Amino acid sequence: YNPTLPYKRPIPGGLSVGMSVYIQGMAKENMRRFHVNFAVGQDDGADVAFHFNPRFDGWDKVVFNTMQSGQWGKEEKKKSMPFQKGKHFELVFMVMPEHYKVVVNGNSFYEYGHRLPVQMVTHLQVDGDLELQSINFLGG
Amino acid sequence: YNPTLPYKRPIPGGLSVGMSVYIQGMAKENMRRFHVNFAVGQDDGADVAFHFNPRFDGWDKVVFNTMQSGQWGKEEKKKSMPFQKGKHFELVFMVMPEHYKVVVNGNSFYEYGHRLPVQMVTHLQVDGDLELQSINFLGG
Amino acid sequence: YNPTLPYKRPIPGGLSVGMSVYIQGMAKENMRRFHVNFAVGQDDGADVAFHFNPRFDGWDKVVFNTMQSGQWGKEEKKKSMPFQKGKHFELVFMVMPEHYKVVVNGNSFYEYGHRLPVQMVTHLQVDGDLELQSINFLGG
Amino acid sequence: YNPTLPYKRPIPGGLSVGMSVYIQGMAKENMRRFHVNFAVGQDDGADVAFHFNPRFDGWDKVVFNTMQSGQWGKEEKKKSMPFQKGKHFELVFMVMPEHYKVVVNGNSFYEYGHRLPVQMVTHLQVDGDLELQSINFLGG
Ligand SMILES: OC[C@H]1O[C@@H](O[C@H]2[C@H](O)[C@@H](O)[C@@H](O)O[C@@H]2CO)[C@H](O)[C@@H](O)[C@H]1O
Ligand SMILES: OC[C@H]1O[C@@H](O[C@H]2[C@H](O)[C@@H](O)[C@@H](O)O[C@@H]2CO)[C@H](O)[C@@H](O)[C@H]1O
Ligand SMILES: OC[C@H]1O[C@@H](O[C@H]2[C@H](O)[C@@H](O)[C@@H](O)O[C@@H]2CO)[C@H](O)[C@@H](O)[C@H]1O
Ligand SMILES: OC[C@H]1O[C@@H](O[C@H]2[C@H](O)[C@@H](O)[C@@H](O)O[C@@H]2CO)[C@H](O)[C@@H](O)[C@H]1O
Ligand code: NA
Repeated sequence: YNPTLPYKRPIPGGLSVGMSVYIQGMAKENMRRFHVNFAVGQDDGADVAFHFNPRFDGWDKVVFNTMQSGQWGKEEKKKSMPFQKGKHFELVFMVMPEHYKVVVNGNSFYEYGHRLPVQMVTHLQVDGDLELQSINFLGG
Repeated sequence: YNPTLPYKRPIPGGLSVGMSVYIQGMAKENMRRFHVNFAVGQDDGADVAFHFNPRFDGWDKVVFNTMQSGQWGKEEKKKSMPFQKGKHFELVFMVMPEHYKVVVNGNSFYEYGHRLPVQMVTHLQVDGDLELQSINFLGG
Repeated sequence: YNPTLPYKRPIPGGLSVGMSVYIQGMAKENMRRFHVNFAVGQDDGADVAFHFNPRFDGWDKVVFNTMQSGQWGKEEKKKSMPFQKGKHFELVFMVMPEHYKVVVNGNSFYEYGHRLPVQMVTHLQVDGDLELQSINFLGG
Repeated sequence: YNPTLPYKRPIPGGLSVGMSVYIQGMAKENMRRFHVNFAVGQDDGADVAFHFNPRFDGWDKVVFNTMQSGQWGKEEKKKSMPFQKGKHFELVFMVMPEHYKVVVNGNSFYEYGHRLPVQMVTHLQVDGDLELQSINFLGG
């Protein structure tokens, strides 16, 4: 009865500053990558205020970006991998006035400055090499 | 049917922290400069909480300033030009507690610390060497 | 009909984050010092969340402090004097989540981190070598 | 009639950004340590968004941590002791968007970045080598 992928669901009330999203799943044993998108609308090539994108590669890293008017911006990356193949994780996004704060398994991970206004984000999209267990929205 | 210049319109409800303004237009092919003012009232020499002022010069740059009791303060500038002559742009201002954040074509550009209280800004004024397409206020 | 000194008046609704105070007066020609206190209650030795205290001395400076349970804390100071003897000034305090931001004559001056919760401040007290013209509270 | 220890009480309305907690007690003469927990629920091994934990040791210090899904995260510490054995103290926590700000006896002490969303904290727990006099919640 776990959510199938791709997961795409509205954020109840829309995204607003002060909200958090909290995200339990498992990285697949053979994971290459997955993403979570804070999306502007329901369409499938919707703009994305915040794309959070762990990648196992040469350098295991997380990539962060925004898609606006259909175009990816300047990638930010952190060359650190807080997920592990085959392991359960807890992934939390907190929406602060200046940034999304990302916390993985209780460990602060990254702060991504807003590039598109928070109150454009209406949907959460999740897909890739993971199994999704729960998604809960808080404070909205 | 595009807006004529100078454009001067009230911000619905007044400016408040958490609001954004999003601004589509085109830099003219022969642009020297333009500005967007976050203005205190409707009069034509009203104070300006935030003047955003791209200038092609020797050094292509953006100038940022505040006019208070009729006098320009200390200019801030960034010696980088995110607009291009003859090209369409997307210009976003996000009103955070400490600053206006400016994002141009999806690329974070500048943070201008507040010098006059946000809740004095009642009007948006736009003028100069641009063609204006849309202005949308969000979160207010 | 200008306000007499010491000036002590309630802040309508109490102080809250997002509020500003804006303060027109004149430094006296023979000014040594003055202060503005964000006070906890109406009594005369009330605690003070934020004491803003320009001083002409050897080093012309502004002193910033908090009085809690009747005791002054660690002074902060900036060795710069934005007022001038005999001159009119505009003094603005903006209450942000992390600090009071002080702006004098349109020029950002200082950010004083909160030491006592903002929602303890109920009164504004002003006294010293100045003539007071106007005090206006915004956003509360 | 002072509160007995361990003290565990709900935060009226739940914790929210903008709230403060203010905490008068006395360090015991023979204090080794005490803590204040911002807890997620009433159970006794509840998760803890913020554990504030002064310790007299070799190095007198304060330890700060989060317990999530039953596990302590990466300790932060400050090798400074703002309490003193046998002395009364005033301990204030201010909940800002990015961090808890800790102020002890009027002196700013530490800012602890949020690791679990504020709006998960429902209870305050206090225990250890102290005598507790008052706990007051503000702005909620
Ligand atoms: O930036 C987020 C997107 O990256 C896209 O891939 C990039 C790649 O990371 C970069 O190195 C370069 O090769 O350009 C590619 C296309 O922009 C992914 O295709 C996309 O899914 C996002 O992860
Ligand atoms: O600071 C914003 C205003 O600048 C004014 O021009 C300045 C100029 O930039 C500066 O170098 C100096 O020469 O003083 C001028 C007058 O203050 C513009 O006239 C005004 O429109 C704003 O852009
Ligand atoms: O810190 C704000 C208060 O300062 C007091 O004076 C201080 C003085 O600045 C310091 O150098 C030292 O001498 O201790 C004095 C007493 O704490 C003023 O008396 C008071 O009005 C505030 O300005
Ligand atoms: O981090 C907060 C908790 O610390 C626990 O003790 C730690 C200790 O500080 C550390 O040095 C190491 O030895 O691991 C211990 C167990 O995680 C306390 O037991 C606990 O009460 C908290 O203070
Ligand atoms: Na902030």
